[PDB]
Amino acid sequence: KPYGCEECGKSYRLISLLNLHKKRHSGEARYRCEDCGKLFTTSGNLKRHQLVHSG
Ligand SMILES: [Zn+2]
Ligand SMILES: [Zn+2]
Repeated sequence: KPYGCEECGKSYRLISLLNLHKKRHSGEARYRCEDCGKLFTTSGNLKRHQLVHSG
């Protein structure tokens, strides 16, 4: 199933593929939003984004 970037709209074959695509945009992919699966290199950037799901 085409796994595409919600952000830029490129579909990948694998999740890890798109995961590395998502990693590519931020350099590296550390944390993810435990809800929507957005990768943040900063847990605080993440946190603020986590708080929009529970804020
Ligand atoms: Zn992207
Ligand atoms: Zn999120």
